[PDB]
Amino acid sequence: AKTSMVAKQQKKQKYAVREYTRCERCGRPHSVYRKFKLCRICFRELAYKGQIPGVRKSW
Amino acid sequence: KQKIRIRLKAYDHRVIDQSAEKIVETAKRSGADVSGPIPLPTEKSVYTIIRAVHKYKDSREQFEQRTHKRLIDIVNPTPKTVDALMGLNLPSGVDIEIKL
Amino acid sequence: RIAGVDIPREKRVVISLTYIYGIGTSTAQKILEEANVSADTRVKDLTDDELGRIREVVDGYKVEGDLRRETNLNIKRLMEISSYRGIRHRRGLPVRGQKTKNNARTRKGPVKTVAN
Amino acid sequence: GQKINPIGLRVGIIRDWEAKWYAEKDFASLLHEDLKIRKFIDNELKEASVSHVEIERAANRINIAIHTGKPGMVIGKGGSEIEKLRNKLNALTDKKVHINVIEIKKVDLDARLVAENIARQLENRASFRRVQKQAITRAMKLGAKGIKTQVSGRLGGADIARAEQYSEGTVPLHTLRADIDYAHAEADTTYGKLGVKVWIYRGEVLPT
Amino acid sequence: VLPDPIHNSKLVTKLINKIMLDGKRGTAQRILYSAFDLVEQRSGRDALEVFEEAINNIMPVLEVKARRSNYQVPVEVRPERRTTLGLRWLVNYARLRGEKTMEDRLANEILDAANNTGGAVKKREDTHKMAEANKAFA
Amino acid sequence: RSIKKGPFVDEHLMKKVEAQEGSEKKQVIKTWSRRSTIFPNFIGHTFAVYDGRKHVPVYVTEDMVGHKLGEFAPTRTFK
Amino acid sequence: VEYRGTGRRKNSVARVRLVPGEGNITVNNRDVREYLPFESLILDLNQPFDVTETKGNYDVLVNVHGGGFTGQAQAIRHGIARALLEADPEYRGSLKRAGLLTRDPRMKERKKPGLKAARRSPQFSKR
RNA sequence: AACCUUACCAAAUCUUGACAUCCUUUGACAACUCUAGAGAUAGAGCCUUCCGGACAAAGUGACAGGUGGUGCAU
RNA sequence: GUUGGGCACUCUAAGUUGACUGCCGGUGACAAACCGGAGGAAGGUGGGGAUGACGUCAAAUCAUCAUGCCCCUUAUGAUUUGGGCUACACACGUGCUACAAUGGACAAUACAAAGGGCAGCGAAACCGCGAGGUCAAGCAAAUCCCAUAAAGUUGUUCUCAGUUCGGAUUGUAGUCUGCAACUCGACUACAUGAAGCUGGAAUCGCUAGUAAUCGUAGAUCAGCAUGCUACGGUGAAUACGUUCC
Ligand SMILES: [Mg+2]
Ligand SMILES: [Mg+2]
Ligand SMILES: [Mg+2]
Ligand SMILES: [Zn+2]
Repeated sequence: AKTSMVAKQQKKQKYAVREYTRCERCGRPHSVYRKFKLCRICFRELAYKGQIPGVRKSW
Repeated sequence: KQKIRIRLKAYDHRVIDQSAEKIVETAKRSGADVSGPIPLPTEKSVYTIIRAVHKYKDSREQFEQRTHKRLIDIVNPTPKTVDALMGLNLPSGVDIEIKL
Repeated sequence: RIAGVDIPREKRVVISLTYIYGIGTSTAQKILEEANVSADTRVKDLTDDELGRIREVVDGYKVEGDLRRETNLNIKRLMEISSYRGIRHRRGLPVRGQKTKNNARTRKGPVKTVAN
Repeated sequence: GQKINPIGLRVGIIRDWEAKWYAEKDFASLLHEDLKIRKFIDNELKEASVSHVEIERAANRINIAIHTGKPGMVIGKGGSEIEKLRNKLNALTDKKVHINVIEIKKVDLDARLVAENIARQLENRASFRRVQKQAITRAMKLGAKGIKTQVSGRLGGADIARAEQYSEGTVPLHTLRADIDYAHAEADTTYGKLGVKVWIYRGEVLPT
Repeated sequence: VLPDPIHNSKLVTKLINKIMLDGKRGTAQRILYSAFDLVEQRSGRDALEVFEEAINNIMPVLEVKARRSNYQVPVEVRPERRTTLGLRWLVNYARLRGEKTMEDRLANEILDAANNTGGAVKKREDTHKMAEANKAFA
Repeated sequence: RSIKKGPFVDEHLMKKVEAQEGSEKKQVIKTWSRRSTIFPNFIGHTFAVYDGRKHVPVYVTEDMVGHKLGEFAPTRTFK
Repeated sequence: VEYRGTGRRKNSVARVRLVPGEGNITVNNRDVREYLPFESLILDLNQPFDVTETKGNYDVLVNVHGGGFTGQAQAIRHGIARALLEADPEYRGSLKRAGLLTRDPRMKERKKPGLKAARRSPQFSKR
């Protein structure tokens, strides 16, 4: 029931506490970094492709 | 004393150094009374992921995001150097911030 | 005897009061502030007048019998009306939102191993 | 044995972020912008042989730069098509965007272009084997020090999968100097989804 | 490594680093120094002298290696493992000499060993007993 | 409640109890609101609380004051 | 006059200025045995002197920051020993033979993912 | 994992649908109040205004939708 | 060090030097290489990471996503409220707290690192025993806050006890968050004070600033961490050696 809930979180909700983050391109709630509003997977995808500034795999 | 102070934030040292050198030479070319380039502690964040799709939390991939910070002051300004600084809107991946 | 129990004698007054059901360390320290005796002292060596001041003080508190009765009365109230908490009391299960799957050996009691 | 993307390994060492902008705070909007641009170029990308786009941003402007080998199909003849792009693209973004078509000659030396080609071939139902063969052939005629190619999935309409790869030359992944251009693509074949990976290594140079 | 400040000896520091729990060198230091003070109190003479005599007593000269059933075959103990085992047994059998304070425990242990008594000497003679018993297998 | 600024109760329930002030004695009152506290204004009014699958009746007493309807609408049917 | 040193050991930096005197040693405007508890620390501090018979010919003042007393003191030791060369370059050979000039690189290691520490893995069980 | 998340269960509800592309009526839009409902929800309003693209609804059948199965087709 | 002053020192961070068996001797097929030595901050891939060959396990994932075929489509789709994912005769795994004098309680006092911060970090003053509350400074950072590090040290006490150990459980009263903490948050004060005196057969980790132990920080996050990721402080024992698993 993904894309429904995508619409649902992208809507406002009757009170602010119900508001939750999911990644904007993949409707995935968990492992979201709210700076990027990306999940861990898509973070890897894009930072490997070079599409996310700053980022460089470390040590 | 009567000083301009400019902050450069960049994700890359080998470009922020040259941008700094540009603006510094422009100030001590179109004026005088310039401070040096001043490194600042260079923040770095780090986001840690599990290399997987479903489980295997034991494996990780650690990504750093550096943020180099480089400060310069122009002592005792003149409008020539003011103009030749504000008339340099370069480069792209560096946030300059003037303070007066 | 103070609250009906002749508390230990070699000890200091604070800790020897801690062996009263209803009197912990906070109240021990407050009571000794009230009736002026240094806690470094010891019940055997006290002046009996100081000990009497202490007992006058202590009388103004809910202690051994009253305390048990009050607690079990509060409990049995909710056991009777059969709240969630009252039923978990009735059944010897934990009350405070704990997990009853792997833990809870206290309220349950010892292991009763069933065969798989 | 579950090996990484070399561009992800090399970013910040010999090749630079395709996105070349700063924001202390507002990645929460600007990165999604970058991605939506990357997606909206489906228009061009469906035929125009676009390898990659770099992006830069300023206070006033966006400055984007799209690399290809058939640039006429994106600039029309005089500018009709780039203007067509500015209209809708700037309508999406709501910010003044200036673009820059840029040419990469030698189109059969570029990873994503090879991958696109072999994908469309395999959708036209050619043979994985001949495809990879002739790709590496023409690349080595163009004079690359190494090519590697791989296709994986239901080859020949087979009931189950395979992974077939070819190489000629040197593909030193663990060398970090090496600027090996990797590309992945897919092919929605009538039986399933063939996944193509391609690798070129066209001599050694540094960004500094 | 180094010798110790008060007494200038290697063994004392090597023993501190074996009494030490979780890197509490100063705690170990305190209790060993108070033990030397207390063994100067009782049995008045030098703490190093009585200590060195103690380890001369308990520090063994043989050992066994278990190999093959299972033979346990004797062997000549290395001179570093000598002091190693001496100090180890000293500390451990002190810890199980069972009284209030470890300084008292240690004081009594060095005392008994100085007089060729104590659990450490018992372990020594157990070791040599089983060694010579198994001497056939050398 | 956990704090002291004001207890809690659903308006759609309190409005209806106050409606039922007259005490006709035929009345019950349904609710899904297990979150509600029990003021002294509820004494005698039988409530029909939704347990998750069923509206269960409960009679209210002077001991149920600082308590909640969910405390008396069981949910997990263990035996 | 002065003879100076910059000792560093285990995220602890110490700026030493040897001067001739009695034997006093101040450390962040405090005396040694005020500042440091132990005494083998102080042995290690004074050991560079002991190599060269220079025990009382110098006072010390140090400005220090970082870490904790033990490595902080080994850093004092190192800066002292290096300043002693600025005062007397021929003691280099004795400090060499004794191994006093080596800045210990023994830094704390990086915790690694999948492990509960730099080396320690969790408790494993097949079953 | 308080609600949402939540995919499950009970009750209550909807059936071009919570979401997208199209035709046309259109239209700028509504916000924000009150009654009832457990809430979704309807119901009175409040007067919203073509800036031919755009927001907003509405009829429409194409259509959507599926955290449904196969990880032994990928 | 705050302010007038100096940027010497530390530090910060860009460029550079540096270490390469580079040199000395011996060994060795003279070769590679080994052993030792000098110098040097460091010596023998310096230490630690990142990087994981062809392929095996028809290993995992169709619930990140994408997708072939199959199936539901007035329902296997969609909306709200409430419940449940937190059950409980039991078994297994991973960890936390302890079973105390190398300690507990109280008092004074000392030295860190790596990190976060805008409608968020919330100093000070004040009220509250404490959770925290009122006002309100500074702060988009090497400025200000988070943020007093704790173990340690110095004293005093308790003096071997199921204890002044341990802090589970339960009772009452409260604080913060939130649309609301019964199911089902954390926290505090008081009261109570369980099991537990170092663990059977078995078995795990670790070769050095490691193990061990003490604190700290952060992502997720309104709120909730004994978990995860990361940081520093103190700091070992041993390696005979390859007969066995
Ligand atoms: Mg729900
Ligand atoms: Mg390698
Ligand atoms: Mg399988
Ligand atoms: Zn995502």
